[PDB]
Amino acid sequence: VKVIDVGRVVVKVLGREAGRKAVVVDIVDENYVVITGPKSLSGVRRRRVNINHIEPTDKKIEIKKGASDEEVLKALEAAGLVEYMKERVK
Amino acid sequence: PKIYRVVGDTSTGMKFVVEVVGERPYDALEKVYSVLGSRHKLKRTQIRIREVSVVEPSSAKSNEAKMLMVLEKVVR
Amino acid sequence: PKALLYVIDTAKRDEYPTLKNFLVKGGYEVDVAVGSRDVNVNYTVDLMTLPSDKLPTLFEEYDAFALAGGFKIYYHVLQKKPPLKIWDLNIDKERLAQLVVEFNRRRKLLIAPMAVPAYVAQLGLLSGRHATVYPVTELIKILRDNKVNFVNKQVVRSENIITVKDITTTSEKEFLAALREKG
Amino acid sequence: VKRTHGYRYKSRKLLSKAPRERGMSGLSRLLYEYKPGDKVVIDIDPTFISTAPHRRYQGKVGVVIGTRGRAYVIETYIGDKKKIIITTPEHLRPHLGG
Amino acid sequence: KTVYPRYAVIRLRGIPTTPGDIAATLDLLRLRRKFTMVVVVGSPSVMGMIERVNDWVTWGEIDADTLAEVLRKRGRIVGDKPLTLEYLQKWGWNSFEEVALAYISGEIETLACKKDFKAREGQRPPCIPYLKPFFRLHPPRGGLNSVKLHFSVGGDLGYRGPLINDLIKRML
Amino acid sequence: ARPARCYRRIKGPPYTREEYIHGAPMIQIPKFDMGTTSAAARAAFTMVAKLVAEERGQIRMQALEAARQISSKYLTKYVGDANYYLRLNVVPHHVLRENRMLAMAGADRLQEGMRLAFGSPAGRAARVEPGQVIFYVEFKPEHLAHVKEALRRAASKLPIPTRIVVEPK
RNA sequence: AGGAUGCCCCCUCCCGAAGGAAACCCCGGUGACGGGGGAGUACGAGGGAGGGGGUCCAGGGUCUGCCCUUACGUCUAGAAA
RNA sequence: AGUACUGAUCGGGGCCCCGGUCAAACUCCGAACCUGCCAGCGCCGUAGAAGGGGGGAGGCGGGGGCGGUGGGGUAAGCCUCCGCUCCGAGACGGGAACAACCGAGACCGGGGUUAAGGCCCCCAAGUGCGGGCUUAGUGUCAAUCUAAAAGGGCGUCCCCCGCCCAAGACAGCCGAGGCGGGGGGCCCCGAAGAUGUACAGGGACUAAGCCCGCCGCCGAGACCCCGGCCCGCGGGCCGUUGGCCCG
Ligand SMILES: [Mg+2]
Ligand SMILES: [Mg+2]
Ligand SMILES: [Mg+2]
Ligand SMILES: [Mg+2]
Ligand SMILES: [Mg+2]
Ligand SMILES: [Mg+2]
Ligand SMILES: [Mg+2]
Ligand SMILES: [Mg+2]
Ligand SMILES: [Mg+2]
Ligand SMILES: [Mg+2]
Ligand SMILES: [Mg+2]
Ligand SMILES: [Mg+2]
Ligand SMILES: [Mg+2]
Ligand SMILES: [Mg+2]
Ligand SMILES: [Mg+2]
Ligand SMILES: [Mg+2]
Ligand SMILES: [Mg+2]
Repeated sequence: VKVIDVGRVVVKVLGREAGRKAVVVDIVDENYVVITGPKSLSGVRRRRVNINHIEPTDKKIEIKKGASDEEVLKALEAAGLVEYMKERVK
Repeated sequence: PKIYRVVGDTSTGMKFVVEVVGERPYDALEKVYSVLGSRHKLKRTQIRIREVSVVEPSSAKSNEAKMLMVLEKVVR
Repeated sequence: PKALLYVIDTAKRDEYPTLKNFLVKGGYEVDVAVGSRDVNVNYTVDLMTLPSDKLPTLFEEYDAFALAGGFKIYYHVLQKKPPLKIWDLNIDKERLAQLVVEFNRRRKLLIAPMAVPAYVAQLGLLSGRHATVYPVTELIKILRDNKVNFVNKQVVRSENIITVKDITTTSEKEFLAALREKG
Repeated sequence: VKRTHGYRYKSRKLLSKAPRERGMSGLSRLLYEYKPGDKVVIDIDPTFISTAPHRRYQGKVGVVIGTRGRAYVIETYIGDKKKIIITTPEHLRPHLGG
Repeated sequence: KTVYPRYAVIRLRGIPTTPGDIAATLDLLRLRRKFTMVVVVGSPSVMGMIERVNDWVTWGEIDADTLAEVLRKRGRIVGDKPLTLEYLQKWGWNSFEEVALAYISGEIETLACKKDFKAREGQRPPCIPYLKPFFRLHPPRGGLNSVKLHFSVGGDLGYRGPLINDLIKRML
Repeated sequence: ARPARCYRRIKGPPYTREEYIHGAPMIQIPKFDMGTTSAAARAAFTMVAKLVAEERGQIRMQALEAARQISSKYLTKYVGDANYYLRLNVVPHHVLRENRMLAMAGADRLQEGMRLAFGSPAGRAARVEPGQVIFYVEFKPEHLAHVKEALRRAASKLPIPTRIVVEPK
């Protein structure tokens, strides 16, 4: 089963930003979540996304619900995932 | 994410006040159109939205909306 | 510089993404505003719920004001019934007029595409000036009735007001030449 | 059963009058003087039915060709065929429309 | 005096099985083939005709730049020959854009000269002499939504407004 | 009598001018207003229930009579004739016809089949429209359950779907 | 009795109607995808020029694969009947 | 529409008044709409409008769709009228097949783009996108075409109203929601046939079903383009019972 949780690093599999990495920062409902690249980092804008269009990775950072990009970027440093985000899958 | 209180009525004489969780009023209205269209066979022209307003989670009536607000994870 | 891009309507499919692209290539940083529940694009400024005391903060913070006025503005200027109900102008008209006039007063940059120039003309902000408009019979007449000199160029700049015929038929070079012009 | 064709064969509605028009009609239609070239409208008066033209000519516009004693000779058309209607002025009205 | 708006009308549905009263009106509007297009002045007598054929055509306000492109690509003169810039200049029109603007703005009340029009000497005619009074368009690239439903409920028929220019560009 | 489906739909013009109809049948409904009909005593009643037609169609006279009997009997038994007013609101004006071979009904009726097909009178019906009130009841709010039951029984006798509307006077 | 100055392949070159992409960069959308650039480009019915290689080409008999396809004449509103 | 003339018809109140039910052979009112004349627009017309004369007919069995509750009839792929269109006398794409349903009008060859309709396989193009519903293989994108009613079901999803509970409500002290009514969506029962399988194209599908929306693509002889041919009309040249050229 697919599990999407706040802080999880995910990969987008649909849309122009396909193959890019992103961080889940909020939950809208059972079907949509909010992800942020951060944009300056991986090229993913801060938008809602349907769960069907993302796949979870094995990496997770710790943040609060609705975390800002700077808070996300800082948490990406305490985990050392900065170069993990710039890599494009497939 | 916010709870939107949507007040509306239909050409078929039905009235409704529902609470829908969404990012923006546009997303909440899309859920209202598709769900009412599904559950009552109502075309979008037959649905008249009269009022959309944010309601704080403390004062909402729907436990569905409250529970979505505090969700930390989803499963598919 | 920062530009505020008011997305009144999206019925013209490519108007907003094209206008934003040109402004970004023109060096601006674009903040998107929305004043109606029917617009589907992401935005950071909610002109529907923004209090009126916060307006003076808005004029100071932005150097340009662009209006993605699709067919909603077109049928409001003509005072005509649109073929679709979604093309009705469902925004706060008084706030919109207040925004345009105030930005114009502080001599900030105004980008008026398609039928927006006729809306600015009806506000009396282009009397005696050169402007272009979406060249249909009725819109050309409205410009002339408001003492505006119609010019048949794609992009026309009158000293702080840039008017374009149709952003979807405007090349990047033409738009950027007028952005970099002097006014 | 086939349609019968008496001279007045489907004229119940046409020859009926509302209560407010009962009785004699006014005499002003008698006093119009038509010259050749005038345009008239055939408006049948049911109180003088024996001199009225056929129902098919009600509402048609004709041109006055001349006079015959007290009747006016009117040139009109039924579809594409030229017809000559000879009738008295009580069944005529002036056509002001040209 | 009064300058009526200029409309573009495109015939979207075909000839066989068209009702008689609609077929007659389309013929008088010069839309005698499918995907034929005309530009008309929107006088009340003309608008009464468009209402009659509303379920067979689509129409809207045409803009001068779209008309300029239509003339350059699908404009034909007598003999079914292409309309060229040189032919315009011989008659005193400097460009496709100028004549299109003259017609849309109301400076001239007709785009193609009438059958009985007589060209003078030196004087620029108030139309384009011997231009065929109709355009034969290409089918729309990317298709339509539905030729059986009105544009107002998601089809393609009837009044389209300024979106007729988007459709024309796809049909050029 | 034929099955009522044979005369349910409105297929032609109303046929009611009895001065042009030979042998038009007599109406077989004895009363149309039941219970307490005097206007003074009806002022005590403060509720109104209506059996409303949902479709257009023709209701035969015997179905109206069957519906009138079952509802009025129920109200008489359970509510009491002094505590309600019931009115059959429509009158069977329309005359029904049938094309059958018969004796003692005219010489043309002796020709078989569709020759001389215009039928002889066969009954009466009421032509009703959607939303039209078929039965009308005035009652006291304490008897609401009984009045709804009486109208449910009336509806089971009628050839078209109906619905019960309860409103105050 | 027809062509063999042919036909076929390859390569190169020129022109080219209607029409017309892609990689990739940028803007939008949850998204299927849209738009600006790349680009009216690569290409495109066909029309021209040359070079290398081969041997028959056209036409015919018959069979196979794929696609299409309801004997004829007749009266009839209606024929595979 | 009205119930005022002519008639029909149910109640209340004192032959009158009030409320109600009706009318092909009733009408105070009264549309949409059709139609006459004039002016204009639009189109056709001097390459010949109107009008007139002459020769030859065929044909004088029609039919389909949709609309007039047309009128009749239990109904009919029924009988009999009125109007637009189509078949007859019309190719071609779609509809599983199928004169007349949808699309559309075919000189011949080639290129391109669309229409109806479709895009899991058969079969060209999506195992396309978001939301919701159904558990019955229900169902599987209009009609011809193979179906279904009154009625029953909180089966399940949803909307509204009334009342109780201010934690002393409902169910048998406990502690939080509870009881009733009206309606809507899908599905279940109602639902029974004769050569051969959940028939309505087959495989099969839990979506490849249904509802509210959306994106792209495929797809005719239609539309666009190129080449070839023929035709109507007009013009020209040639000693012509005819030939050739041009627009
Ligand atoms: Mg006769
Ligand atoms: Mg006499
Ligand atoms: Mg058709
Ligand atoms: Mg009938
Ligand atoms: Mg030889
Ligand atoms: Mg035979
Ligand atoms: Mg036979
Ligand atoms: Mg045969
Ligand atoms: Mg009535
Ligand atoms: Mg008539
Ligand atoms: Mg006959
Ligand atoms: Mg017929
Ligand atoms: Mg025959
Ligand atoms: Mg077929
Ligand atoms: Mg395939
Ligand atoms: Mg039935
Ligand atoms: Mg089944």
